[PDB]
Amino acid sequence: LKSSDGVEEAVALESQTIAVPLPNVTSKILAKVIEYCKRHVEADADFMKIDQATLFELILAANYLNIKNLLDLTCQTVADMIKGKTPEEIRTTFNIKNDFTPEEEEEVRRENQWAFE
Amino acid sequence: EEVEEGRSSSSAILDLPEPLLLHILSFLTDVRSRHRAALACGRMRAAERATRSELSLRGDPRSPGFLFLSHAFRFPALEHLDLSLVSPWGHPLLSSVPPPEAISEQNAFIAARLAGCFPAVTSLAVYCRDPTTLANLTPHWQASLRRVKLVRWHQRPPTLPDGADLEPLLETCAALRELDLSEFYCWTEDVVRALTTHPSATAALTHLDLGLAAATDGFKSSELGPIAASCPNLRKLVAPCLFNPRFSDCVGDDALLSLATSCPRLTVLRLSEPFEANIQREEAAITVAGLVAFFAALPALEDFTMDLQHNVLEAAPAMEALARRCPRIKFLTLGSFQGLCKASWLHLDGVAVCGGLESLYMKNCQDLTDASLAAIGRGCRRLAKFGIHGCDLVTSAGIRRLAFTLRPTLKEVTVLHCRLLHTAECLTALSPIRDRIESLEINCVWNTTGSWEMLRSLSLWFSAGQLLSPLISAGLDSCPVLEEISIKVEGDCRTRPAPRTIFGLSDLAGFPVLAKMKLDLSEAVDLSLWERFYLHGIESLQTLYELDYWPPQVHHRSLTLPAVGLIQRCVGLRKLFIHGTTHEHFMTFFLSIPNLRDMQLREDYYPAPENDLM
Repeated sequence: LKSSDGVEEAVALESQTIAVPLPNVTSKILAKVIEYCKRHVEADADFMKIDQATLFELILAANYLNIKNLLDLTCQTVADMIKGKTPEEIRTTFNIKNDFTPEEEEEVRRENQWAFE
Repeated sequence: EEVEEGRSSSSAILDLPEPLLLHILSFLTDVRSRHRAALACGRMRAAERATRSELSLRGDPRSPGFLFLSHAFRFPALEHLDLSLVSPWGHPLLSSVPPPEAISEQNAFIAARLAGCFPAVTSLAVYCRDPTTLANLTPHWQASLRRVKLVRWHQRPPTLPDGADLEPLLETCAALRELDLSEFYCWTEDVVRALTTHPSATAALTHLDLGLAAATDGFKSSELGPIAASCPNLRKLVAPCLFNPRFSDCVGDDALLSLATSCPRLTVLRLSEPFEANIQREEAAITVAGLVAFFAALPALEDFTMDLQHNVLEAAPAMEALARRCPRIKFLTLGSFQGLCKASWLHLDGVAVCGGLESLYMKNCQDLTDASLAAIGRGCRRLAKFGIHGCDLVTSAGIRRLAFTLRPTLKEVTVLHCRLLHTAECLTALSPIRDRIESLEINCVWNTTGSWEMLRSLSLWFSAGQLLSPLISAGLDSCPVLEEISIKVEGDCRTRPAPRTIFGLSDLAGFPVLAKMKLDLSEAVDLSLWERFYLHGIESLQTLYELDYWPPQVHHRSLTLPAVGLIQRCVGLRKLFIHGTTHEHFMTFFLSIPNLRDMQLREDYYPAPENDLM
């Protein structure tokens, strides 16, 4: 399999786009994708101890390459990062600007009041 | 040579294609986190609303505050809607019965608005005082409504005809497959009339729960027989039955075989005997040869509960039949089965032969021994959960050897009212899994005379007047990941605690992450003195976040003034549920507790007091 730069094995049926170039996934990310597919055999939280930037590139790769299992774990991780955080801490972690007016923000609060926690 | 990056304008999470953001949000199940996410920015608000899969409605949907919410308040993917907790708790929701032309178009309006916020509902829970609630609430969802759960702790309206409570569902909801009446008080005749006179609806049903608020004496043979016969497609049945053979209409061998034969597709079957008072060793009309035939008719069975007061004798051959004829059996709960595993030296027998078991719970087995536990440990290598209740011949050495032998696999243990198993000795017995056990359920019995590394959940049973304090000395002194505790008090007030002694709730203060408590005093019986006793020191549980409190039981169950005062000092509480009532205005809790959000008086016991008029 080709990188964006320039790397081949039999585990490759795990990606459903594959089922030989891959121009949208970089060499660093492809090495990690292959690593995940090898481990998923017949005889994980650790693999997911990476920086935020690499995580988002891996989500992008898992989507593009159509690896259902990889997209799930990788997206579940992001959800776990959101959990237990105030709106300001969510913003900080993910570098989000607050685009709400105070009135919109009050509308969101008033709506949230209609569900039990 | 890398240089460190500065302040960036781009956000990786927001630069993802929007579908991938929805996908992320779909994994976030903490509701407070979901609400917080929606407050982060406009894009996450859209993602949260587009992906919320379940919601329990908070507040009064009859109020203008709900009806005049923006159309942005919309959950297009939401499958499960729970309306059973709407305020005021347990009142008629969209009933036609007057508490005339106004009520009709006001009902139509609320329903339409609910369908507007929740277009895609396939599962509904609703507090259901009379059938017109269902008539007004299902036209918007009748095409897609697959699971319905009804809640009623109040008296059945006495003028209704038999089966009228279920009619609106069975006439209108062609997609209905699952009917949950576990918390729905009605007569057993209601269920029989509705379910034997609607074959269109009834032939499609796959799941049926018939607990009926745990307020009946059980379905009879003449009731269970017709119900089963009308539901050929049942895959899950949960029901209380009359098993007492002093009554000629009890469930025995014939009624059991007839259930299996009418419902051959069952995978989950949970039958239990409603417990009064005093049956100890009196025999059931269920025999071993009867169960052999029974299990042979249920080849798809995976999950089997038969929880009896009345005894089934010499049951080992029936257990061997279960293992052979139901090769997928995994989850097994038995009450008052005798001879479950004899444990001869040369072979495995009875329940020890059920090699596929993942969970095993045994109540009132009088001849279950340490030898039996040795065989079960050798035979049942996949056991993740193990329980024993009232098994008076099992010792700490039986438990210890089981715990050691099943070390790779055993995560959840129950030991309740076993005569030879007091608390300290039982905690020591669990040493081989001290660092692995996730959940523990025990009764507390004291002797006057390694952290629990993975213990997330603890359930404790006590007699009235008994102290919690010695639990720390008994072996549960260090529990770093213990987040939920359930305390239940049994017995009567025939022992007064010495003056200035308290139950010892403040002795849980040394558990660093204990966030959730269930304190159930409903079966515990001056009532204020007893509440003082049990609640004193609750304020010192620094991380206490959610509290379920059941006051002692006179048809109203009222919190006394010191009970209110002690709960009002729990400054960390986010959630407060009182299963009973209070003379105090609900706002005094919100004012005392700075971040209290969810508070409700849930009178979820039969019969619930009627408080209907303004």
